[PDB]
Amino acid sequence: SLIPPKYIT
Amino acid sequence: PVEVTYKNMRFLITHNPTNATLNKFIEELKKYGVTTIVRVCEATYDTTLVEKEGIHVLDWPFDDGAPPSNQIVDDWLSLVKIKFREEPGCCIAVHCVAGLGRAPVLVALALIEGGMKYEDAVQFIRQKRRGAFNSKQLLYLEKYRPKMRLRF
Repeated sequence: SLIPPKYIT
Repeated sequence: PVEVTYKNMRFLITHNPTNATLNKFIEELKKYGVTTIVRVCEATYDTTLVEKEGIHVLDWPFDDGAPPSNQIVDDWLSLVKIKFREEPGCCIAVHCVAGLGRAPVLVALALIEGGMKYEDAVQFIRQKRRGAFNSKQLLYLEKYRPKMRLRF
C-alpha cells in the first residue's frame, strides 16, 4: 500500500 | 557511491539500494545534502519512506546505451539549473539499476550544458568512476550539441 509513486514524466 | 561538482552543481552517482539498506541509504543521502534523486534505470523499491524525508524521487529512465529522449534532457537541464539556484549547497543523486550504468551520461550533459566539452566532462567524470561511458555512450555525448541556456 505504498510502492514507488511520485515522479512526473 | 561517488560524487562530482562543478560550479553550483554537485551530483552523486550511486548504487541501486536494496530494500535491505533503504533505511541506511536515506541516512547517507541526507548526510550529503541530497534532496532529489533521479532513477534512470529499473525501480526496485518504495519511495514513501524517502519522500517521507524531504527527498523527491523523479523516475526518468531510458535503456542504457540509448540517448535519453529529448524530454528527459530538458527536465534534467531545468531541474539542474533550478534546484541548485533554489537550494544553495544541495546535492542531486542519480542512480542506476546495476551500478553506474547510464547515470554518468546525465551528469555529463549537466557539465556539457555548463561550458565543458564532452571530453572535458568524460575525463572530469572518469576521475571519480574508473570506467564509465562505454563506446556507445561516448558517441552520444560526442554528437550531442548543447542548447546552452545555463547562466552562471
